[PDB]
Amino acid sequence: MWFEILPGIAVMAACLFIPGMATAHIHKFTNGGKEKRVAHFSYQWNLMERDRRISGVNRYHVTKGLENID
Amino acid sequence: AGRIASFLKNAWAKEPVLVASFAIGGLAIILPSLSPYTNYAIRINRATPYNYPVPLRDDGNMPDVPSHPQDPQGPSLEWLKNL
Amino acid sequence: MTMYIAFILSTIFVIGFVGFSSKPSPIYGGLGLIVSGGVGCGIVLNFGGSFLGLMVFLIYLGGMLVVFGYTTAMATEMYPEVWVSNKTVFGAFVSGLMMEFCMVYYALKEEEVEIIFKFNGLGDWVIYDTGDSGFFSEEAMGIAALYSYGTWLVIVTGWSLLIGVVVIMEITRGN
Amino acid sequence: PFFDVQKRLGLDLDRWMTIQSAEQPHKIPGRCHAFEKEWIECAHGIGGIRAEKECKIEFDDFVECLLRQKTMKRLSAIKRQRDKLIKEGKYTPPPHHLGKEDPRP
Amino acid sequence: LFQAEKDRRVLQMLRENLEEEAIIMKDVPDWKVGESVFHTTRWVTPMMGELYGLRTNEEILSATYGFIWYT
Amino acid sequence: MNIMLTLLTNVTLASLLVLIAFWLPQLNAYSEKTSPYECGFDPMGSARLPFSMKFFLVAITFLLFDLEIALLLPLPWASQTNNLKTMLTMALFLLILLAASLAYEWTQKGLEWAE
Amino acid sequence: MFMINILSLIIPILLAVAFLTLVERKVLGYMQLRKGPNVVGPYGLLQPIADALKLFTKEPLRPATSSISMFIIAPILALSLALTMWVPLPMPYPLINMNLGVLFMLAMSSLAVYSILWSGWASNSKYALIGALRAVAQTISYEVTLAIILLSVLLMNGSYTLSTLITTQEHIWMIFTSWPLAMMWFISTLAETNRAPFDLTEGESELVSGFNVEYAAGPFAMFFMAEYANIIMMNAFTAILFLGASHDPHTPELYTINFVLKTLALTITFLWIRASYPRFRYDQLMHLLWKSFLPLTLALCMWHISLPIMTASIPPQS
Amino acid sequence: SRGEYVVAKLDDLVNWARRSSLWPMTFGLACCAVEMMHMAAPRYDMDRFGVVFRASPRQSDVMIVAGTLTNKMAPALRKVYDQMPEPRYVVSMGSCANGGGYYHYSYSVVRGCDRIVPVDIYVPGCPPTAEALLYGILQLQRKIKREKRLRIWYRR
Amino acid sequence: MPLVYMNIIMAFAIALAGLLMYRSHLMSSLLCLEGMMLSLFIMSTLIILNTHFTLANMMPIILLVFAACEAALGLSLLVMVSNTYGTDYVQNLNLLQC
Ligand SMILES: CCCCCCCCCCCCCCCCC[C@@H](O)O[C@H](CO[C@H](O)CCCCCCCCCCCCCCC)COP(=O)(O)OCC[N+](C)(C)C
Ligand SMILES: CCCCCCCCCCCCCCCCC[C@@H](O)O[C@H](CO[C@H](O)CCCCCCCCCCCCCCC)COP(=O)(O)OCC[N+](C)(C)C
Ligand SMILES: CCCCCCCCCCCCCCCCC[C@@H](O)O[C@H](CO[C@H](O)CCCCCCCCCCCCCCC)COP(=O)(O)OCC[N+](C)(C)C
Ligand SMILES: CCCCCCCC/C=C\CCCCCCCC(=O)O[C@H](COC(=O)CCCCCCC/C=C/CCCCCCCC)COP(=O)(O)OCCN
Ligand SMILES: CCCCCCCC/C=C\CCCCCCCC(=O)O[C@H](COC(=O)CCCCCCC/C=C/CCCCCCCC)COP(=O)(O)OCCN
Ligand SMILES: CCCCCCCCCCC1=C(C)C(=O)C(OC)=C(OC)C1=O
Ligand code: SF4
Repeated sequence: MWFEILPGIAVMAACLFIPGMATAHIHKFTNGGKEKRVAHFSYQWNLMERDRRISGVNRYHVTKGLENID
Repeated sequence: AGRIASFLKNAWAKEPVLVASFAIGGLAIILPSLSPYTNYAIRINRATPYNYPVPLRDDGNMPDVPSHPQDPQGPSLEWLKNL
Repeated sequence: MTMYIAFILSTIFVIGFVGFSSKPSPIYGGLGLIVSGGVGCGIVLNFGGSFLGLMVFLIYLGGMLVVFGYTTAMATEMYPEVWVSNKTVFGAFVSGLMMEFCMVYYALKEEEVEIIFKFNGLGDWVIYDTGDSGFFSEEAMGIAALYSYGTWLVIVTGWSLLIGVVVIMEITRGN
Repeated sequence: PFFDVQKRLGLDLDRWMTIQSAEQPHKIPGRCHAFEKEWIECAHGIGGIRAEKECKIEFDDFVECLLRQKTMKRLSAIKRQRDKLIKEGKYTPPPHHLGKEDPRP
Repeated sequence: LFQAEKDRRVLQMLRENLEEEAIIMKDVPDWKVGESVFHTTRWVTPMMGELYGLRTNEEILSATYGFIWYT
Repeated sequence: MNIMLTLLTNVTLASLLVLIAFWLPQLNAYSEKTSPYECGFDPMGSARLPFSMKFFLVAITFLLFDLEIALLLPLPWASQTNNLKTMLTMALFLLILLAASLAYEWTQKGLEWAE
Repeated sequence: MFMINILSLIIPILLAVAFLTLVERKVLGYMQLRKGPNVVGPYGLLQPIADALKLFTKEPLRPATSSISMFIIAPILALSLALTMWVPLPMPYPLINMNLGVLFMLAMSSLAVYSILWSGWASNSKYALIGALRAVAQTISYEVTLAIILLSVLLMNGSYTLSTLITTQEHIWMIFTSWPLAMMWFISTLAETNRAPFDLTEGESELVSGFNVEYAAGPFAMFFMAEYANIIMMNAFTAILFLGASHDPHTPELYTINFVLKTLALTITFLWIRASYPRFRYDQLMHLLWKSFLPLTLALCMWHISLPIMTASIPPQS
Repeated sequence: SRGEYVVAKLDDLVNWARRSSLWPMTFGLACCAVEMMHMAAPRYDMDRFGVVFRASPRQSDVMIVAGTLTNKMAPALRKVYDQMPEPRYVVSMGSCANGGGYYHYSYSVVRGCDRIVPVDIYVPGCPPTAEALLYGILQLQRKIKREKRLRIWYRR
Repeated sequence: MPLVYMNIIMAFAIALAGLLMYRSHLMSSLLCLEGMMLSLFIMSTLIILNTHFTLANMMPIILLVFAACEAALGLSLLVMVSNTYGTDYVQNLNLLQC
């Protein structure tokens, strides 16, 4: 044997590992490495738009801290 | 007394699914009116600040309105923390 | 002007309406109505009606499955008609297509009042509201208010549904 | 014809839904709440015949808020003149209207 | 703070549109610059076309469909 | 925008698979190969003839029961209202009427298929 | 970069689907005191590749009496919908983050039936027509109960967002609160994916091949791919809905491994059920769904509406 | 030549795919089919070779004629053979299908299924054992392996 | 008015024309009725969404509900008509004159 069924199962598992993992990595690669922002409501979208406007490079994930208040 | 007992026994022998369904529906109808936490659910719903609390223009005749959030006046969610 | 996605969707909506209104075999009419339902769902999604569009799509999908079964039961023929197998059906389809073409041309090329009023087009994006607030969706709140504001509506709707079940049972009895 | 059972009993069977400026959930306002409020308060108690004439300004403003025909006409005229002036090369749009602006929060 | 910033941003956009309209429409004989379409003199919340009329299509797209299309 | 791209990609992949399946292999189509299948023999009648539905009444009832789903889906949002008593009463009343409809059709032999 | 993500979602699903067929053949074999494919490659690992290559190099045929447009359209719709229905699944992050993912999934499920219906009708054969009508009956049987079960379960979640299901089951699995509905839900999935004991649309022992009797080579392979993809997808949805994996924001691979293992367990349970039981009669399925599942589902919906109000346990995010 | 090498490799690939996945039609006539049922039984497990029965002729690759072919049945056999898409193969199993066998001199029996359809493999026996049938299918696999369709096309 | 409003109103007009001009099958006319209801749903939804009339968001759903009733009603009648004639052709419904 019954463990001879295991190899094929393993292959399937490996395939099923690819999507979610990939998504996570891609979500980190295009969002500064910090977990792509979720905007289910218009308040979160407004926060994202303000972040993009004040980033200075048209990228919401470029975060400005207290070093920007001179 | 005995007639209902025999009817319930026959139903449990023949249609257990219907007996369970009717029991669950009856409990769902009855129990909420006897619970003390329904008031707590209503108060929890009322305590969620969806919109901005617009301040009132002071006229010197509101002893029960705070001038600052940390002032003792106004509603308190101290009950909610322990709940 | 901005990609006129909503205009393309509404044009496909009208095309599907022409498709099922020229009345081919009810299989293809049901297909056209399914297409129109999906595209109208897309339109409403683009205007911010996620729940309403998804619900109308679901409801019409179920209704069209029932309609397909009923067509195979009691609305079939030896050679079911398509839009090109009949002079009448093809003529109606073409007439609807060119009527939509003419209406669109008289709309976006000049300002003319067809039936109700006139306008210039300019794409839907102009007439929006730019409202910036909220931790909820106004559509969801307005729909959920049915159980707190619309008690009367719930009562009449439930009564009509129960009466409709009784009514179909009464009608199909026969004898 | 219209037996006003609601008014006789004070029930509010469907009057909560008749107008846009009437107690929406979470105090969410309509897009044209102020205009409708102004028109309704203008026309209250004077009858339809008098309200049609003496409250025409409020209703015109309310309809303009609803459908925005005049605003679209003005915007179209401005854009048409801009395009005409740009085709002959007499006008140039400012940098903040071309995508090179300095954004503010 | 967001409210104050929103008022300042809206007013700045409207003033920029006003100045551009004043420059553009100088030749039309019977045109008043900044003339309202409402009889009332109270403040009216700007419509999307008024704010983004004289701007690029990308800004218009982000303003209109930016939130809905974000997933 | 992303969902449109995803839908286009999926439909394109399926259509490309169909195109490959129809243009790559060698085709030898003759009248006997493409005839309808009835396990050894020519069908007596047409497949476009009427096909009786013995569950037609249940099919109609499905239409009415499908809209109770529309009425009941906003319940998670309705549970957040302040007047929970009215909302609970209305939801329970709607479900009770649905159950009564089911019971009425059940007791009138409406769920039995036509013979 | 989003297209890369779409491809990294869809291609592994197809690869997973291809291997799923191999696993079922082996699992069925070992449950039947045999081995299953163990010759084509080591342990039959090359068997799905050989099957795909054989199917896509064989001649497809257009029936003379068939309606060509719908005949071609139906498999494309089936496979495209099967691929589309994976995009809102949080693993732990979704490719498409929707406010209403459950309702979208319901609507796409409802649209998926029309591939079966239109293939059966456009084949212009009697067995295909019987299979299509059986599909109509199956949908009428399961749809309302499935939707009400979903609503009752999600009353504890607070919204229709799939990712919120991770937060809802942070400390305990939802099954421990809704194990009755779960059982019914499981059965509904078996009826939704046309799987044994509810494999009536195909019905090999009764209708030869049912709706897809006239399909050969590539379109038939596409129908098979869509069906197996739907099986895996529905088991993944069940695992997300009822067996909540703990999510670490800095280590999402742990969630991915947990979720994949739970999904594989549910799929193997499907294969086990196919190996264990006879087939329902398609009127008995409707009687089961409308006379046993529907009353309990309505009563449990009532109970699950009343329960959070009774105990003051209403979830957030109106 | 590069082209000859390419077509040879492609022939190898397609032949491997076609012989590693052989789907016979669910089709039997007489006692021989019982032995065919014993070839799918656990002891021999034909599915372990990639051989799966499929009911639809459109989804099948191999016709195994397991049993006597009568005159009343010949049109049906020819019909369900014609409805098999190509490439297709026929295996004649047992004496009755091979040449008539015990009923060769009857008024109602076709004297061999090769009068109706072309035959690739003849499996002798009355009935052939399940192992003999398995040998026949493996020989058919080898014969398919010997195919050179693309090389023939390239050399045209 | 946006061009989308004109497209939706034209869809309603087309569905009404399709209903008013009968071919043989009654099912086609029922489908035209359903299309009319769908166009009404879309139009009302667009108006209510644009005006941000919150409480009116439940109005379209109610519409759908009664649409279903109408649909069911029509199908019921169709069954009986077929049972009398073996066909759903409207030319068999001529026992009554004016
Ligand atoms: C005159 C003869 C009387 C008997 C016959 C009448 C025939 C008509 C059927 C019933 C009459 C309808 C009256 C109910 C109108 C609903 C509105 C009112 O009752 O208030 C509601 C009070 O709630 C009550 O519980 C109403 C529920 C009672 C009805 C349920 C069962 C009765 C149905 C019987 C007939 C229906 C068909 C047959 C069913 C078997 C909700 O108000 P509330 O929530 O505070 O505040 C809302 C305002 N907010 C939003 C700003 C906060
Ligand atoms: C997995 C997803 C990714 C897939 C990506 C690839 C997608 C492939 C899509 C389908 C291609 C697969 C088919 C295999 C090769 C194509 C052959 C066919 O399509 O074209 C032939 C071409 O035939 C044409 O009718 C004649 C050629 C003349 C027309 C070409 C127009 C332009 C050429 C002018 C010459 C100048 C060059 C211009 C281009 C630069 C027709 O052959 P035909 O016999 O019918 O059909 C049977 C094919 N067999 C033999 C392989 C079984
Ligand atoms: C990427 C997507 C597009 C392509 C899709 C298909 C992908 C390629 C398919 C994968 C190839 C792997 C198959 C190779 C398996 C051969 C195993 C071995 O058994 O073969 C032996 C020798 O091999 C065969 O002669 C030839 C098979 C190898 C194929 C040649 C490689 C060509 C690859 C080119 C790929 C290009 C795809 C299309 C590009 C556009 C013969 O042994 P056999 O008699 O059986 O077994 C007897 C049974 N016993 C063992 C129990 C006694
Ligand atoms: C107050 C609760 C109300 C709300 C909750 C209900 C929720 C949903 C439940 C109702 C759904 C519809 C029920 C429809 C009932 C139809 C009954 C019927 O006619 O079916 C009989 C079968 O049932 C009967 O025999 C008649 C009724 C039998 C009794 C059913 C339960 C009655 C009440 C008992 C439960 C009481 C409450 C529980 C108390 C617990 C004990 C302390 C015929 O069966 P067939 O399928 O046709 O037979 C074919 C094979 N021979
Ligand atoms: C204090 C308040 C608490 C609330 C109440 C909670 C208590 C609830 C008590 C009842 C729970 C019952 C839940 C089950 C619901 C349906 C059960 C049922 O009765 O259905 C059967 C039939 O159900 C079945 O047999 C199913 C058939 C399909 C079998 C397919 C495979 C079986 C699945 C095996 C494993 C199941 C794993 C499910 C969970 C997986 C995890 C998600 C009725 O059919 P018949 O016996 O023929 O009789 C009808 C006429 N009287
Ligand atoms: C899948 C499990 C093995 C099934 C093998 C299918 C064989 C098909 C032959 C048809 C047939 C069947 C079904 C059969 O049952 C039978 O016994 C009366 C025959 O006579 C010997 C047959 O010829
Ligand atoms: S060859 Fe012998 S065993 Fe086979 S079918 Fe004929 S008589 Fe029966």
